[PDB]
Order: sequence, then C-alpha cells, then structure tokens
Amino acid sequence: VAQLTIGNSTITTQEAANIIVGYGEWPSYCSDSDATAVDKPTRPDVSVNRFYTLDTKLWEKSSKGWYWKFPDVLTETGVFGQNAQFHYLYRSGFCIHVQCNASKFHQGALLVAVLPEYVIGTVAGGTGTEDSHPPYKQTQPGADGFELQHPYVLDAGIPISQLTVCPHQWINLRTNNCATIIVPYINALPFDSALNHCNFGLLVVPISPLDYDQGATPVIPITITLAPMCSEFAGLRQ
Amino acid sequence: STAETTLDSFFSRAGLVGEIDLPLEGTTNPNGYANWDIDITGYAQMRRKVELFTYMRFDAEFTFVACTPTGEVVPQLLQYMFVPPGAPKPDSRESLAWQTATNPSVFVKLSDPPAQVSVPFMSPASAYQWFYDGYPTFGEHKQEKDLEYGACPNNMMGTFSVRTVGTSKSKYPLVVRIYMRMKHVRAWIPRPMRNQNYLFKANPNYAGNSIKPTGASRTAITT
Amino acid sequence: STAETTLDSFFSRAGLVGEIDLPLEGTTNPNGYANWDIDITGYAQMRRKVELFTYMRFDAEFTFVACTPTGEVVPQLLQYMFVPPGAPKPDSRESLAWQTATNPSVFVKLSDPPAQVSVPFMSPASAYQWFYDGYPTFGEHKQEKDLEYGACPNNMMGTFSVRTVGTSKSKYPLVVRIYMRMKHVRAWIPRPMRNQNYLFKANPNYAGNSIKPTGASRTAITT
Amino acid sequence: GFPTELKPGTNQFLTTDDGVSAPILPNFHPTPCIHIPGEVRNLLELCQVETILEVNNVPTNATSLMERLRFPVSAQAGKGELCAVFRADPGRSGPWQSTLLGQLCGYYTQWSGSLEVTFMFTGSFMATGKMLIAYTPPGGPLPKDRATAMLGTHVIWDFGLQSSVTLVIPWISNTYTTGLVSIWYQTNYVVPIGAPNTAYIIALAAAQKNFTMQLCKDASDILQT
Amino acid sequence: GFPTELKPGTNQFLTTDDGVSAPILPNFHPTPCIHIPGEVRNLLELCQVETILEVNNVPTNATSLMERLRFPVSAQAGKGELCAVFRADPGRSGPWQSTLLGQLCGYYTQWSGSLEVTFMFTGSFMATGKMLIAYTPPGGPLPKDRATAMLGTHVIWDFGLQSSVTLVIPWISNTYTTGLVSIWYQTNYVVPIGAPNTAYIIALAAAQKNFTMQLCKDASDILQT
Amino acid sequence: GFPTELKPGTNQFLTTDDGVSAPILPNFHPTPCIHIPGEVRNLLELCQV
Amino acid sequence: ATAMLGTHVIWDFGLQSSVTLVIPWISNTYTTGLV
Repeated sequence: VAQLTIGNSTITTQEAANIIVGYGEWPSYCSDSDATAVDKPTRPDVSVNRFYTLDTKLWEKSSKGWYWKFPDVLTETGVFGQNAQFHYLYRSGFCIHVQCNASKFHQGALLVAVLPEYVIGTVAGGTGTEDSHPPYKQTQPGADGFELQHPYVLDAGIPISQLTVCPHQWINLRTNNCATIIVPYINALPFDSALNHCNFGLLVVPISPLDYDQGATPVIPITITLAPMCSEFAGLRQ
Repeated sequence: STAETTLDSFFSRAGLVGEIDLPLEGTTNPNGYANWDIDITGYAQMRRKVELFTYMRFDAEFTFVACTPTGEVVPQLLQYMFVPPGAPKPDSRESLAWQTATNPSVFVKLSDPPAQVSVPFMSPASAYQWFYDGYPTFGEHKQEKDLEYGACPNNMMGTFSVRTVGTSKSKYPLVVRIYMRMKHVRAWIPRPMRNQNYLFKANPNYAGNSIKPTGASRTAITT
Repeated sequence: STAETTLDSFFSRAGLVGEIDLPLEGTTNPNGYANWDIDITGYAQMRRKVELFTYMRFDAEFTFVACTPTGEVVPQLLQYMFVPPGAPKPDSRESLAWQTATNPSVFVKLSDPPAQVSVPFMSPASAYQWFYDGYPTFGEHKQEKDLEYGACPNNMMGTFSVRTVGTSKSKYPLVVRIYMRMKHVRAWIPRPMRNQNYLFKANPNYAGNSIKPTGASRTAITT
Repeated sequence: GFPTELKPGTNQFLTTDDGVSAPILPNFHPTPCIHIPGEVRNLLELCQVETILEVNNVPTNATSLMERLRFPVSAQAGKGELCAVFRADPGRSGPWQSTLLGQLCGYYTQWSGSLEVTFMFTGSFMATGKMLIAYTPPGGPLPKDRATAMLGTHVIWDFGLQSSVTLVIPWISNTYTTGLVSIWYQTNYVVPIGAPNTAYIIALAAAQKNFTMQLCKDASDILQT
Repeated sequence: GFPTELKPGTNQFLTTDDGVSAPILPNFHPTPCIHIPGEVRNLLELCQVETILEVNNVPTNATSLMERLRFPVSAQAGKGELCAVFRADPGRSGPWQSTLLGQLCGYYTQWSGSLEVTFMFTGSFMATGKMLIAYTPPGGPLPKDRATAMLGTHVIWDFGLQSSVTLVIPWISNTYTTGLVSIWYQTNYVVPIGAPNTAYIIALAAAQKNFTMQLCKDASDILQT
Repeated sequence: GFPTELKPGTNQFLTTDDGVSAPILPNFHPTPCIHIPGEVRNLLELCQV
Repeated sequence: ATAMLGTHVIWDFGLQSSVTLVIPWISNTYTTGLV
C-alpha cells in the first residue's frame, strides 16, 4: 500500500492493482488535430489535472446501479468545471478509479464499465404513439450521478449481459475492492462541446446483490476518484 | 476461413430501403413526385446490425427498380434527383429545384435496366454515429427544451427526389423500389446488441414493459 | 482538400439549357422543326456564375433527352443537326440545310439512350468574353447608332436544329430537353459578382430602383 | 468496330453483385478520416469477448430479470445438483442468447470451434466449498449423479480459487443434441457465523480463436413500431 | 465474340458523369490560346482578396447605399460601443454578403478556416483616439461593457496607426451562433479646431490560406426577366 | 466511349456454352475439400475394370 | 466537496496511521490555518 499524490490532492490506494486501458490506447494530446499555428489551445496539466473525488454512493441490498456522464460529472466542480464552462471547444482523457470499502463478511459484485455515447431512453408507459424524451437531470446528472431505473436494459434497450464488450472491470467483494479504468478521448471529431456533448458514461452496476448477515453495516460505500489525463480547451471567455 | 465475418461481408448485401408509389389517382403522391430522405434503416434488420457499433464510415450504392404495381414494364421516362445535404428539396412538380445543376439527376427509362449510382461518405464529421449522448450544439445557453436529445445532425446523407419526366401526369401507375448496398465499411466502439423492441426511429426508447432475450426454461436444473 | 473550388469543379455539372416543344397541333413550331442557338445562359444560375470572370475558354458536351409531354417513350426517329457559326440555318422543313454534310447531324431514336456530342472552342478569338466595352468591329466611321454597344460577336457557339425525320408530320407530341456540361474550363480577370437583377440578356442594364445585397439590421450596434 | 456478344445475365440486377457504379458526386471529397480508438474489423473479435451467460433463464418478470445473470449456491443444499448449463450450442434458443456470441450466431447459419465458459463466485471471503463442473460430450445423457459425472471430463472447483475456473468446451459444430455442462455440489456450502448462507455464481462465456461462422442470415426482432 | 454482360446503370444519363463523348467536329482545330494576364485556377484565390464588409448594413434608400460601406466614429460619443460586426460567419445573411468571400460561400454548402478583417480609419490626420476591437468566440455572449470585453481577445487600436489593425478570426466552421467582433470606444474622439468631428471606418474582410469550401450548391437571385 | 458492335449470337442462350456467370454468394467460402480415397477423373478408368 | 477542492489527503483504513498531514507554514505577526 502506498501514497499517491498529484497536485494538491492525495489519495490512499494499493500498489497491487490491475489497470485496464480502454481500447488499448493511452490518452494523448491532439498534436493529431490539424488546427495549429496559430494557435494551440490552452492545456492544463499541473493544477487542473488533479484527483477529484466525488461524494461516495451507498450501495444497498436493493440497489439497481448508477451512472455518471463525462465530462458532465466535472463541469460543475473544480477548475476543470471553470475551464469546461468558459471555453468553446474541449477534449480530454480520464483516469477513473472506483473503490469499495467492505468487510470479509460482506459479498457482492459490481460491474464497472465505460460506454462511449451513452444515450438514455426513458418511457411513456408501454407503448406509444409518441415519446417522452428524458430530462436534463437524467441525461446529465452532474457529479451526484443518476440511479438506473431498469438496469437489465441499461435504460437504453440494450442488455447489460453484454456490457463487458466495453472497457470494464469487475469488483468482486471477495477478490478485489477497487477497479481502475483509463479512458482516451473517443469522438468522431477532434474537439467538441464540453457542456452539450457527453463523450461517454461510467456505469457501476451490481450483478450479484450486496449481502450480509443482520448486524453488519447495511450500506457499503462506493467511492469514485477521477483525474483528467490530457485536457485541452479552446476558446476564450464570458 | 474468416472472411465471412469481416464487416464488409457483414453489411455487404443490397436490401430494399424504400418504396415510392406514384399512382394515377389518390392521396398518396397527387403531384406525381416524391421526396425520399435517405434512410439506412429502411431495410428492417439493418438498424440493429448497424447499431452494434457506435461510429461508422461507408459508401452507399443505390439501385432503382421501377415498374407498375403489376410488375409491368412501360414506356415511361423517370428522373432520379439526388438532393445533397443542405440543398432545398422540390416542393412542387414545377419547382426550380428539379433543374438545379448541383442536384445530380439520373434520367432513365423504365425500359432500361435498373439505374445505379454511388453516394460518397457525406458527413462533415469523420464518421456517422448512431448514438449521440448530448444535445445538438450550439451551446448552450439553456437551451429551450429537452426535445433535441440524442439527435446527431451530421448523419444526414441526402435525399432522392423521384418524379416522372414531363409537364403532364404519366399515363401509368408506377412503383419505384430503391435498394441500398454498403461499400467500404469501417466501424468503431462495439456496443451490446439491442434486445428490446424499437419504438421510435431517432432514439433508443423502449417500452416500460421490458422482456428477456429468451427464457424457455422452468428451472436451472432441468434441460 | 481544395479540388472542389477549382474552376473545373465549379462549372463541372450538366444543366438544363433548352426545352424544345414539337407539338402535334399549335402555333409553337407548326413546321415540326426548331432552331436553337446555343445559349450558355439557358441554365438560370449560369450567367452570374460565368460573369464572375471576363474571359473564358471551354468545351461543351451536349446531351439530348427526348420524350412526349407525359414522359412517354415512343417509336420516333429524330435528327439533331449542328449548324456551325457562319452556316445558314434551315428556314423550312424542306430546306436543303438539313442535308448539307458540313452540318454534323445526329440520327437517334427516341428509344435509344440520350444522344451526346462534344462541341469544341468555337470562337475565332482566344477566349469568349461576357463583357466587351466598346462597339462592334469595325471602326470607323461614326458609326450608325448607339444600339450595338456591349455586344461581342465572337461568342457565337453554333446552333442546334431539331426535327423529326420524315416528310410527314410525326404521330407523337415531342419534347426535346437538351443539357450542357462545360469541360476544360479556363478563365481570366475576376470581376465583382452581380448584385442587381438582370434585365436583358445581352447587356448589364439594371433597374433604376436598385437594391442592397442584404440589410436585415436596424442599427450597427445590435446583432 | 470491336466484336462483342452479350451473354445471359445481361441487364439483370443481382442484389449480391459487387460491381462498381458511377459516382454521383465526382468532385466531392469526403471528410478525411481521423483516428478513433476501438475499431473492429472482424466479428470474431467480438465473439472472443466474454459476456454474461444467462444460465438462470427462469424468471421472466421485469423486476426479476437481473436474477437471470446469476444462479445461487446455498447452504441449504446437500451434495446434489446445482444447475445444468443448457446444451453447449451458442446459436440455440436458451442461456447463450444473452451472450454477444449467441447473438452474432443469430446472424449466421453455420459455426464451429472451441468455447470458454468462466464461472465467477461472488460469495463472501469467509465462504468455502467445492463444486464439480462436468462436461458431457454430445450424444451422452446427463450424468445421473456426481459420481458418474466425475468419471468423465470434469474440473473440481474450490473456493481457494475465486474464479480461475474457466471450463473449456472442446468442439462445437452445425450439421438436436449438443454437449452438456452440469454443475454439481461436491461439498456442502461452508460458512462461519456472520457470513450469508447463499451466494451467487456469475457465468461468463466466449469463443476461442479457432471459432468461425459461415453462412450469413439476417433474422432478428422488430423494427420501429 | 468477346463475352460481356450489361450491368445496372446501363443507358442511364447521369448529369454529373464525366465521360468523354463523340466530337461533333473532329477535323476542327480551335483557335490556339494566347496568354491573358489574370488567370484564376481556384476560387480560393478570390476568397483571399479583401473586399469591403458592410458592417453598416442599415440604410436602404438607393441614395444612402454608399453609407453601408463605412461606419462613423464621432466626437459626440463617450466611451461606449461603436458597432458589433455581425457574427463572424461569411456565409450567413448580413454584412458578409457584400464581400466576395460571402458571395462565393453562397455557391457552396460547407466551409471552414481562418478570417482576416482589416479596419481602416479615414479621419483627418489631426484626429487621434483609441478603439478596442474585441473577438468573442461562439457560444459566449456579447460583452456587456468595454471592461469585460478587454478581458478576452482584443487589440487596442490607436490612431498612431492608420489602418494595419487586422483582427484575425481564429477559426470558422459549418456543423445558429458564431463568433462576434465588437468595436468599442476606448477613449473619446479627439480633434483640434478645424478638423471635422465625425470620421468613418472602412472594414475590409477576406479569408486566410487555410480556408476551404466543400459542397457546391447553385443558388442566387433572378435571371433575365 | 469505346466503340463496339454487337454481333449475331447476342442474347442467345446456348445450353452447352461454357462461360462464367455472376456468383450469387460472393462472400461465401465453400467447405474445404478433404481427401477421399477412390477419386475418378476419367470414365476410361472404369472401362478398364 | 468544497474541502476536496483544496489541499487534502484521503485517508483509508488500508493504512492504520500512515496519515501525517503536513502544515506548510505558521508564523506570528486572529486567524490561522484550519484542519
């Protein structure tokens, strides 16, 4: 076990941890992009690229699952939120670290997966004629994240049983307690809007329910820590 | 050999994508013309197929099989006009859109073999995308509503405007069936395959009465 | 890539340039034939485009799409005769111009695919010109009047004489639509683009009640 | 003046013909492609990705659908039989329909190769016990007891291993019975005080690199109602 | 005797097809081309030529049309706002319609690149003062005062410089709001006795060499009535 | 623009003609043939039996 | 949340007591730093 420190933020994680890099590609600055000279977009590395730790979630016997949208999850938090809100164009990678705190007498399994372009589809009651489109709070839930209504179909008509085709990692309370996923910038464009486009959604869903004998702590905390990799912002000001 | 499971082979074939009725009398297309926005999902099984991935690039080969509702071949001259993304479509049979040179037109006889043309990769982006988690830009400010969600506008591929040549209505009832074949397919970011019925064309909405893929089993122990 | 803004690409396409009515009965073309002077500006958007420059060279590919006013295809044989600049046009259906070998003729069935021919750079000059600041050649003496101003005669491109083959009137009402495509375009001396409506075909005259390009604004300060 | 004869097949339109056709916009230059991570070039890449196998395809109510992604191991049970994974054919109606493999077989007619089915135990750290996972080749009947199942191909799984049990199915083909996977209680479920008396197993399945599919065949659900 | 099959697309006439066709006059030899100065080969040559930008597109009577080619700077004004150059999109209806760039955009569908807008002061030699020319990127609102406009991209123009103030628009695209150019009074307009108390600025605009247009689209006014 | 004349025999269907025709399943790869004993290539092999 | 935006260590009980927060600087010239 060791001390991991970037910027002014310091977290406690384990040396003995297996990292999964999404699609085998590390996040990178877009020397890629044609638009240069003049001039290259502001890039914040030392200060903005720190450990942002979201308010933990409490996962219960009855929990269905949660999701967070990126970068929406941070466009209301720190200096990342400042840059994302007051710039025109944006692109970045992410280091997502999901960790549980449970005892050896608890049990359960979490599927932590990343789904690029995670579009939500809510209902009107089964079925038409015409549609309810989901509100802001369900499509861009902010740093609090939103809770899944129908996990089996991922709130979008697609089976969760195949979610492992996405960059994922299991949190088996018996085996591990943390999962780390690295996500590079994925888009049909080199730059996009930070506030109107969510490049991917993070999913943390119980496949095997939390269980414990009566007397053990009824709620097990899920702590999400995330850190921007290769941020890039273009534009000015308000 | 594994060439049958390449994306090119998976999408290779030409399928019916649109039917155009041009009746003598009726309410269908009274003005002897029709505008058909290019719809990849005109062919039923294609959407679920195509939605296995998030981003895609492809060419499209369009073939136009025309005849009367009996399958009869008649001496009629047709015009197939391709209205590119951003160009205005014809609103009448006398619209000047029909003679705009920047709208590629094909003039075929119903007697001739089926017409055939290729449409390049039209998107301004580097790839089409069947899923767009976000509201269309420009951003923000508020916006005004929720309605625009999940709609990517860079998937616009064009429009085919089908009419009979001439100033007078045709003497024949016509059906123009149009077929699309995907060439040079590339795709990115695999997704779980749709397991709930579709409800609407432009969003992943599902009935709140959701079903298993299958489940013909009483207990886990008996086969 | 910048190949879409080349002059060749800018003029590349084939547009409707003339329609020829050959009715059974009427006052239009009672003698079953028609003379059509090659008019670049038959296609509406073409004049302003072409007048972006002062001098131009180009080839022309002409395509002939024929049918009845209903778009019907009928068993009729047609003749497309190209009367070069300086040759006399036919004045009757029995004129000997129809059989002058130096007028290239095309004999097509309305059944056949559209006819197609290429016309070379016809001008005696080194370039066509859409603008000729001066009175036609040649000077002196006075000359006769003001009327000839702004007319260059070296832009004459030829004439297409369209008729139905035979000594008797055709049994079918016919329409001959002819399309022109510019090849090998070169141009010299760019000009400001026309911002006032056209009045006459052969001069830059404009309405004495002239209009802005645009103007949707109340004050310079409010967007 | 070049002599030519047109053969039969002239003028026909074959929907599977791979010719070239006239570009409608010759001067149009499509947006140049940039690099996007995660490109797939052959569907077999997706067949080799393990996805959740609904061995427990018995509950059908929309609120108990997640119960299908796992099956229970209980202290209440004796040394009997846990569950018989439906026959080892990915393309057949059953458990395999939840896997990406089974759904990609739905788009093809014939297939063949080796399979991997990895089981993951998600009980508490304090729980221990042994399971006997047996593979019965096609034609053979389901073994009547744990003893006769032990006589064939089998791995004995202990909860000294969390989930390193990945049973390998030797070979599958299409030319109706196919191989059976049966999971038996070797020992009873063992826990100390404070550990829950039921735990769930998640089964993940995929194809190996020698897996191939042949005749393409579009056949799915319902389009846009 | 050469075997051949005719494919679909036979006999069709595609108006954008670039085939070759039979010469109607094979023996005719066209007038040989001589050299003419000013040949243009690509329209982008013309897009890079600065033409007058009617920022002052407010008067409409046929005698005050020339007033659109420039906007006034006045002694009467305080330290407030001069004029907001309409959004930096050349192809949109507005001031840019007077430029050759904007008119050539009317013939295309998509465009992207950098812009140059050069302002020229045509007051008397004796007049001096300062202007603040600010660029607001798309999405951002028009700055509420000179101070908050100063916080962003801006050049402070002094009449120690006659007209080399050429504001550069970073990037423009087509995928409705776009970047704004706003001109503010930094200082009041200063003149000695004998110099006129109002002066006019002429705005010239053009595209830079990284500017490109894509999908051609014929659409203009009216032909020969 | 390639000059061509169609000769008599055009469009005819001769049942003994050995041309090649469009594959109906271009992407389909037939089962690779394994070795089978007893291959015959000429009927004269059977006449000598 | 807003405390996380500043200098902070996140202490887990994977560490018994290896958390030793360091106060950067203190002086005397009434408010001073808060933990």
